[PDB]
Amino acid sequence: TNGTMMQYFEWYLPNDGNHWNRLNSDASNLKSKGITAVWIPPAWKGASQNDVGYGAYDLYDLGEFNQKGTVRTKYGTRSQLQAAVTSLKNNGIQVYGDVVMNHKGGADATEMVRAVEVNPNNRNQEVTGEYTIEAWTRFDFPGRGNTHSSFKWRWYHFDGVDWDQSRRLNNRIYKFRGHGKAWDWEVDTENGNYDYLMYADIDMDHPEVVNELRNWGVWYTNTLGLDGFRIDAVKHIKYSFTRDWINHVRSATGKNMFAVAEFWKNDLGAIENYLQKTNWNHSVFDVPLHYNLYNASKSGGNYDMRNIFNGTVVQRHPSHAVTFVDNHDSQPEEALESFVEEWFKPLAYALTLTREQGYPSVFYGDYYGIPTHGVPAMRSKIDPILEARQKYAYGKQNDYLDHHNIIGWTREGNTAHPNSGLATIMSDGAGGSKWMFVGRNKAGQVWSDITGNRTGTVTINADGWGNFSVNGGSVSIWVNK
Ligand SMILES: C[C@H]1O[C@H](O[C@H]2[C@H](O)[C@@H](O)[C@@H](O[C@H]3[C@H](O)[C@@H](O)[C@H](O)O[C@@H]3CO)O[C@@H]2CO)[C@H](O)[C@@H](O)[C@@H]1N[C@H]1C=C(CO)[C@@H](O[C@H]2O[C@H](CO)[C@@H](O[C@H]3O[C@H](CO)[C@@H](O[C@H]4O[C@H](CO)[C@@H](O[C@H]5O[C@H](C)[C@@H](N[C@H]6C=C(CO)[C@@H](O)[C@H](O)[C@H]6O)[C@H](O)[C@H]5O)[C@H](O)[C@H]4O)[C@H](O)[C@H]3O)[C@H](O)[C@H]2O)[C@H](O)[C@H]1O
Ligand SMILES: OC[C@H]1O[C@H](O[C@H]2[C@H](O)[C@@H](O)[C@@H](O)O[C@@H]2CO)[C@H](O)[C@@H](O)[C@@H]1O
Ligand SMILES: OC[C@H]1O[C@H](O[C@H]2[C@H](O)[C@@H](O)[C@@H](O)O[C@@H]2CO)[C@H](O)[C@@H](O)[C@@H]1O
Ligand SMILES: [Ca+2]
Ligand SMILES: [Ca+2]
Ligand SMILES: [Ca+2]
Ligand code: NA
Repeated sequence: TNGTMMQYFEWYLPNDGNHWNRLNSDASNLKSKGITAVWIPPAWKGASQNDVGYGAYDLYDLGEFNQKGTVRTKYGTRSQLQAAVTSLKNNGIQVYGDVVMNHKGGADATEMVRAVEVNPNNRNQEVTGEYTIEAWTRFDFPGRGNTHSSFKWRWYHFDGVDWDQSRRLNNRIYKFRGHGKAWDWEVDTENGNYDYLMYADIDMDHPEVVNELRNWGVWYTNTLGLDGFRIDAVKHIKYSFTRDWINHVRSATGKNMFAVAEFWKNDLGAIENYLQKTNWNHSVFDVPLHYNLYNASKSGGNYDMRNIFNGTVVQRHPSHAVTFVDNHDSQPEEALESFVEEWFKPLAYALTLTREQGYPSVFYGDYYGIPTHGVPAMRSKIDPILEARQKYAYGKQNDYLDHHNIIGWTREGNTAHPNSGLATIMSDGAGGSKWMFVGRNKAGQVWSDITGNRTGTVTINADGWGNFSVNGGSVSIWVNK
């Protein structure tokens, strides 16, 4: 019954065009381990073959056309992708496609555009008069032609860029001039107006653009048979646009598409604003939780575990939180590097997978490892936790986040799941024990640690209490197995 999604990719995967095939053959395995949904990497053609996909060139080229010097994307061909999706569907796994609508990179040609420079630290302040720049805003898709879509992009479909091919100046942000041209609103306010991020910034004020992206969303959904979306860089996209784009796609497909937005800011208030402005119609990644987990793993035991959920989305708005430990941006060497340390990682996964609130996600990089950066596969430590979530994490939850090192919580289980119920106990410091209530109906049961970290057993007393133990800097998940 408990759902668990998996980000099926990491930044440094090899550019071998065999990822779709890997996913294909891993389908049955994932389902057996408790994975119920998979978030696939960008499926379209990037600025180059080895682009992870965020340098989004052509959203209609899913590794089907000869563009950018390659037919396949970094992950494989459209055929292989569709074969992987079918495999997932046949194994009862939902498929969430990534969605990049903030910008377009790898333009086919440049155009002469009138623009003014703006202050990178306050995009609402123009710092130069108007003049002509050479911007990469033209997309004709020579390898695709009009297949799937005849829509062509020009400078007027964008709000600006950060590169003038005619002068090649650094640290500049250009806001295009013209009828109705201005940064979109509402967007995040860091830097005054955070509409601009990278590449050619799409203008959500243009009717042709809104119409086109909505039509693409429908095409994308119907073509692959997607069950949901992972929406990229939403704090840089007109809030109402994303809200209405999701509503449009759900309506046009007659499907209640799941959606998780990436609003990257360690600030609950900003995320709450985003949720209210989008009418709570979709979920968001719990970025604050990720930082709490990260900071805890870097505090050498001095983090106050009692506050592990303070300021998080899962604590405040559990129904709209997608909890994750790490991702492709937080992994080593990447843009948002803040990788949760290996010793703490099992605790982090226990914190997201065994509690009743939030929609947890497993990171491919953590599960299978990141060989390029020395990160070992941790599936051996994650699998026992996934099994705990699948079979035992059910029923009423009792919290015991009452100590700076040792915290824990129990689940009383429900009749819908046999022998369900559990007692998670962890310590970011010295080991110990904690008495916790698991339910009077469990009296006499002899519980054991599904993680295997502790080898003994814990007998629930006549009143439903068990004295659970945990080793130092570790987590134990006691269950009636
Ligand atoms: C990654 C993350 O970033 C953002 O997060 C911010 C955050 O907003 C900010 O607040 C802060 O975060 C703090 C929090 O607020 C705090 O609360 C917390 O406590 O601390 C935080 C840490 O400070 O900082 C964060 C990081 O900055 C954003 O909000 C997140 O959403 C975002 N994560 C998601 C979003 C992504 C965007 O899709 C995605 O990013 C990925 O992938 C990106 C794309 O690869 C990558 O971007 C980087 O690399 C780009 C490519 O190098 C670079 O682009 C520039 O350079 C290009 C040239 O290479 C330019 O292109 C143009 O010029 C070229 C020449 C043209 N090419 C021509 C020429 C040719 C030569 O002959 C031809 O061959 C070609 O065919 C032609 O086309 C091209 O067409 C032109 O367009 C381009 O204009 C330049 O912008 C980017 O600038 C650079 O950033 C990211 O690194 C990577 O992470 C995330 O993965 C996704 O999860
Ligand atoms: O004269 C150039 C012209 O460019 C833009 O007009 C675009 C318009 O935005 C598109 O929707 C489409 O209709 O193509 C037009 C160009 O033929 C500017 O918006 C406009 O102000 C400008 O005059
Ligand atoms: O739709 C407006 C709605 O917003 C709030 O309700 C949120 C709630 O705060 C979230 O935690 C979650 O439960 O989603 C709800 C929206 O479905 C307000 O609390 C509510 O009064 C208001 O109607
Ligand atoms: Ca605009
Ligand atoms: Ca934008
Ligand atoms: Ca501590
Ligand atoms: Na814009």
